[PDB]
Amino acid sequence: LVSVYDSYNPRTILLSINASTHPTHVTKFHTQDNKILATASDDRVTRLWDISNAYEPQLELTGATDYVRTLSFIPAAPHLVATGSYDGLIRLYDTRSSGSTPI
Amino acid sequence: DALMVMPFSYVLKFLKFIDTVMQNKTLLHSHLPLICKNLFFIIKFNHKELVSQKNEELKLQIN
Amino acid sequence: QKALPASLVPQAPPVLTSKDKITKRMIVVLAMASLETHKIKYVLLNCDDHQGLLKKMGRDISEARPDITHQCLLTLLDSPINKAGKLQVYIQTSRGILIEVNPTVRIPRTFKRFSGLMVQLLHKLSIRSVNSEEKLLKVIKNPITDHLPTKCRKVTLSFDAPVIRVQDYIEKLDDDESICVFVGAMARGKDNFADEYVDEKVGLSNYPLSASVACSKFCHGAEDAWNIL
Amino acid sequence: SLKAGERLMEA
Amino acid sequence: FEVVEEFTPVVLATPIPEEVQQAQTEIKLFNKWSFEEVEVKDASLVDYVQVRQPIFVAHTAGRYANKRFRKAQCPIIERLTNSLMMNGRNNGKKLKAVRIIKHTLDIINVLTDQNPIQVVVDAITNTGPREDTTRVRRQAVDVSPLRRVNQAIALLTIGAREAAFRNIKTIAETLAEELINAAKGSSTSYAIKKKDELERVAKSNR
Amino acid sequence: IPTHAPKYEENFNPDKKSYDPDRTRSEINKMKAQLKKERKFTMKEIRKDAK
Amino acid sequence: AVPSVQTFGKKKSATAVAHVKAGKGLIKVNGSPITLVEPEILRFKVYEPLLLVGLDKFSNIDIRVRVTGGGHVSQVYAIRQAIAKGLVAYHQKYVDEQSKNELKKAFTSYDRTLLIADSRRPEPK
Amino acid sequence: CGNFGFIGSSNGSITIYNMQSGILRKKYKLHKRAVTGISLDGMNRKMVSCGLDGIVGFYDFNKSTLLGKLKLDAPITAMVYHRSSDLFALALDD
Amino acid sequence: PVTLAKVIKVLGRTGSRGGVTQVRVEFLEDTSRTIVRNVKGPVRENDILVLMESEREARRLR
RNA sequence: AACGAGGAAUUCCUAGUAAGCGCAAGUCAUCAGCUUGCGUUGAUUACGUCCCUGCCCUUCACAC
Repeated sequence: LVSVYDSYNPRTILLSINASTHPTHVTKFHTQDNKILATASDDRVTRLWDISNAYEPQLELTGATDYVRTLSFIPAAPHLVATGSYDGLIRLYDTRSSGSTPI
Repeated sequence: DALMVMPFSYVLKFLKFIDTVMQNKTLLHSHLPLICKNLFFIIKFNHKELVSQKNEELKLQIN
Repeated sequence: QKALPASLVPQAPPVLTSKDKITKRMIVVLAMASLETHKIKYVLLNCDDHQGLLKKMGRDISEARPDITHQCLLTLLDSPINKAGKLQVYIQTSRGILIEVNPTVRIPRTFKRFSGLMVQLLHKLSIRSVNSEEKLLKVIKNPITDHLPTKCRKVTLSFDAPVIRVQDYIEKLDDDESICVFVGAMARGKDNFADEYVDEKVGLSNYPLSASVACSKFCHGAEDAWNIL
Repeated sequence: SLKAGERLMEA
Repeated sequence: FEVVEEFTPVVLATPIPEEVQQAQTEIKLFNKWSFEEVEVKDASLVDYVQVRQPIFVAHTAGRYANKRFRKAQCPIIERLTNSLMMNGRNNGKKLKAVRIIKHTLDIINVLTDQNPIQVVVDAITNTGPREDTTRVRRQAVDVSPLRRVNQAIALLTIGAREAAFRNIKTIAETLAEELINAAKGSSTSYAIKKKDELERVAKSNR
Repeated sequence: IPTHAPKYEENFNPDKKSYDPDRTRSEINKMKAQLKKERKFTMKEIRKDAK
Repeated sequence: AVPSVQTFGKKKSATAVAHVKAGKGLIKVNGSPITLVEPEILRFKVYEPLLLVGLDKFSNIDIRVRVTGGGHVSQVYAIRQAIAKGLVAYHQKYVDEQSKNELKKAFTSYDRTLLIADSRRPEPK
Repeated sequence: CGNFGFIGSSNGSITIYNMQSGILRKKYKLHKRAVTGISLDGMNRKMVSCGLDGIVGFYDFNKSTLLGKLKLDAPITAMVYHRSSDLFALALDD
Repeated sequence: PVTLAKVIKVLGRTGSRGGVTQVRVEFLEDTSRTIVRNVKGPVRENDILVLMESEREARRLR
């Protein structure tokens, strides 16, 4: 479960997302765009969520054959997203395109 | 209040009825004041829609 | 190479009640159920056991059959769709009483015991478990539309209506939307009991169908459509 | 029953 | 070209926060949301969704039950607040409703960068049923714009209240979710589903 | 789904009061109710006689 | 004698007395600054007059408000009415009438209750 | 109305005072040379000005906005405004 | 597509059912055209109704 | 054992009204198993229609 709270207000929970049944090790807001939130899980799929629509991911990036514990947003390239798995491969994805397959 | 409820499509029907009454001079002079009051009220109430219509047949009926 | 769910331990599917209105469901409303009580001790009126008493009431003993409602409940609740937690039943008594039947309930199989249960329910307005943890049968407030899921298709079983393939009908239906079937448990009568709520009426076969067969026939349509098995 | 105007339309 | 109306800096002996001075510049809801860029998209709902008069706080103590159509002049935020207090336990507690609406607007701005008042107006516009039925069986009829506004507010507030009745979610968050979904027009919202069901039933009995 | 059995009393009589697990508790409740009716009836009668 | 005016605001049982005199922009309610008025949620309500006509007009006057009776809400309404009436009356008495007309026009355009009392007299029907 | 007084300076600024209290209210700055004429219509809505730079300014006294600007061939020396007809004449340098 | 029609007359003595008002409306797209409709809520002149269907003609609803 | 906001029916209600909250007094009848005052907070919906259901009324110009 991915929980988004208001910083400096631990009592309030704004949004709660069930990203997957497996552990979710990485949760990072997109630096360029605030509304979209990135989540990577031991399911080996790094879902791209939206704060507004919390029922389904905007995009589901896949292709990693091992645990994905790292996620990066390239500055000046809001469409590009980088993930690094224990496969030893760093995979780059483009959200502007269909996605789900690394460039 | 009865004539105001009438749709415009029935107003064209009403005008045709008045046109047909005209040929019968006996009926026209029997109920001349009643025909005038209803006819003028119908024209006044929905004058805007009547003028908009481009039906050449309707122009001849009113003549 | 989709990964497995983290835990594969079998988990009981949720018990679906009126409070939850989003979940997809098949609801069966056994309209015109003849459920009435009367003191002799109070007993659920029957067409065979109590004929003279109904004559004093003046009510026709043809429409005095609560056994049909019992039979439909047994087949509805024991169908696999109920075991999968995708079915909830309501009952609209002829008098105007609405009963909500919890999917978890286990009604007695012998009819004699069932009658003792309804006189308990119509007077006490609720039935509790032997272990006293949930309310199994609860009389609720009319109209039925409030308790139904917010997005829902309503249909009625009409002999005169066109015959359809129940499996085909549910498949073409939306996913977020649920299906209510108003089944007439009455022995004989005009199929207008639910005409106010419903939007269309459909037939299930060219031959007449009993209430128990029809509701069970609608269930096996849904199970194949949803692959309940 | 029918009211005035509604009767006239029928006529 | 310049026109100058002040020749001396204004400093008052009683200190006033700078935010209150920026409020001197313009009237904004809770001193945070401007009414200037708010517009009612649907032409019919105009003249019955009132947003032209900017107000700092929803509480107005206006007399809107005297005449038949005075409710149309009431600011739409105040009507939402009034509809928020119901169910007996909350009857008469308007300050709590104002607090809830303030928190709701903050949540809406957080999740979506759009102006929250615009979101509220869009939800009300989208969720107003355009055609209904009357009992004769049923027969279809049109719906007046005032009834559309009333039923829109009722549907939104009732859905938000029922969503968080016995749930971890609080009234503010569920109301914000309802307003956002209604503004989008998605079927997730309770009010949108109710409106679509009403209009479908009316179409059937047309 | 879990399966539970309904809890009901056979030959239920609503006018007859609910069965109580404890006999003393029912018995004292029996006497408390009996006291109340008699006190209210006697109080009504003495007032009418006095009037 | 220092020029000064006195006005009243009323709302249900709440009564506010505003004394407006020549000064340096010192606004107090019940001996405390206006910024401390409570409840905070309705504080901007008592700011309605000041923000409508601008703080520059208050820079040359001191306003002292004393409030008694009623509850929180009615007291807020009494305060705002008293302040608006006091500013208008002071502008009548010791400043041009043109500015007075502008003040009345602004307050009436926004909310007439700032100037005229709002009392819900019963009306048998 | 007798409530306002307009003063035109040789440096091009128009100041507006109130006659009852003698308190400066508004200040317009459009001309860069001397303002040789100022006028306001009967309705107290549209104000007109002229100066040695040769431009004629049209203002909205109510809203304090510049309605328009007209430039003439030669410097303007004087103005007379007719309130009933809303015509004004300008004595030009040529 | 849904049309918009402005109410020009609230007809009276129409014998309509309680809570229903029979009104005459003028299409915004075409000012000449007029149509008679049944309305459910409170209605007055100059307010706009969204007609989903523009061909059906109102009939008294008893 | 009992219970988790209360079924069918039935009743009342239009603005400082419905509803919530407290504080006083006990004023020759009534009331303390309570009654009456007082203030505080304060809405939703209609304000149209005779379609249904009841009660009721009718059969000095000009213009009609």
